[PDB]
Amino acid sequence: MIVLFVDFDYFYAQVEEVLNPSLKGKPVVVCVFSGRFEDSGAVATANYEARKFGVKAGIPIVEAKKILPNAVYLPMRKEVYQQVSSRIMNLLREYSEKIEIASIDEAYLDISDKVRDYREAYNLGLEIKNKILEKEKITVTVGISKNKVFAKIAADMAKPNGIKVIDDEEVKRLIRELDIADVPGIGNITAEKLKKLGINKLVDTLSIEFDKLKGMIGEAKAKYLISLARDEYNEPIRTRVRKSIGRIVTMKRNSRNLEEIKPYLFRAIEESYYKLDKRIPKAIHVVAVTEDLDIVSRGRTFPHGISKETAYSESVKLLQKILEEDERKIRRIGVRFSKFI
DNA sequence: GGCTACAGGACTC
DNA sequence: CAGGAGTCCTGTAGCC
Ligand SMILES: Nc1ccn([C@@H]2CS[C@H](COP(=O)(O)OP(=O)(O)O)O2)c(=O)n1
Ligand SMILES: [Ca+2]
Ligand SMILES: [Ca+2]
Ligand SMILES: [Ca+2]
Repeated sequence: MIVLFVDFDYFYAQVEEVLNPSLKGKPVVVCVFSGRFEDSGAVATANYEARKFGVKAGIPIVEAKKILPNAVYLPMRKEVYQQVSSRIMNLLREYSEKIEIASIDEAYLDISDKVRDYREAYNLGLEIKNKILEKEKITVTVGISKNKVFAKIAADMAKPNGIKVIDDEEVKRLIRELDIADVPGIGNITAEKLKKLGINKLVDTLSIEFDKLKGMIGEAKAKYLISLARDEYNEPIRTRVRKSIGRIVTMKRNSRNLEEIKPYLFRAIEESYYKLDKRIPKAIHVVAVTEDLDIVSRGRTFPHGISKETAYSESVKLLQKILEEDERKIRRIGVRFSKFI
């Protein structure tokens, strides 16, 4: 198989520049303002000019400002970025019927039936890059390899505005050398453990006893790493169908008083229903982010679709459950709907 | 034993 | 000083 993965560069920030070219050359930080106080909130992303200096997704806005007080801080305008994203995805659809839209920012294309080899694949990549540039003036990075994992890794290595191929031989190389923490799906926790029995690289999962790997990280993850190490990983590029839709908001102050939380919970329900559009869910979960930043949830599944009215009453019951079984105070509250008809 | 629901864990962008 | 959205896996307990 030949997979070509596309990753839009610093997407949110770049869209902002496209819309306001004077931002070009400046550090731009896209933020999610929470409303608690002057600049409370976090960074969603930032462009290369801000990133070179340590401004990264997730850090507090206030901290980012300590680092770059004269950078341009803009509020996230997701609806805008989604519109630009949709237009770009449609352009990619022209290069292949088998396409997987992984997120607002990434897409995987199985171009096996399009090119006979990596030379042609690379050229196809150039072609896509230029098309996107000429139509939307957005730069992207292309990664090409035998499966999704290594195509993604390829682009991680080449961004921004790059393109890169990883042949069978580098796959083998990578398997020996590549930091196993740099493998998609391996986070700090998990990595700690694999760079905890000398597994420091993919190849190491092959020699370790299996029940050992699996005792640390679980069966699915071990299998996954092993399959990659054997260079036998294969996952089909398939149309992604949304499985849940929800909304979560940060409350002005923490609380565990029901009447004080309700308004937030209710607004989250309203916005969620809106996004549902024509989908009818049978399951509803109320999600709470506690004062220590821990996540708790309670859900219920019905044998029929959930009306907005049933959503309202059922959410209050689930929220009560949360409160009555966790003595912590809540900081963020939302709902997530799933199991669509 | 293995399938279901549910709740927590971990990861990704 | 810590926002928003979405996915997959796993432990536990009921049930066949
Ligand atoms: N913690 C995060 C991480 C990422 N994002 C969003 C999701 S889509 C948007 C894309 O930004 P970039 O292209 O700058 O991110 P990278 O592709 O470089 O990782 O980043 C976000 O909102 N919060
Ligand atoms: Ca990305
Ligand atoms: Ca990106
Ligand atoms: Ca990692």
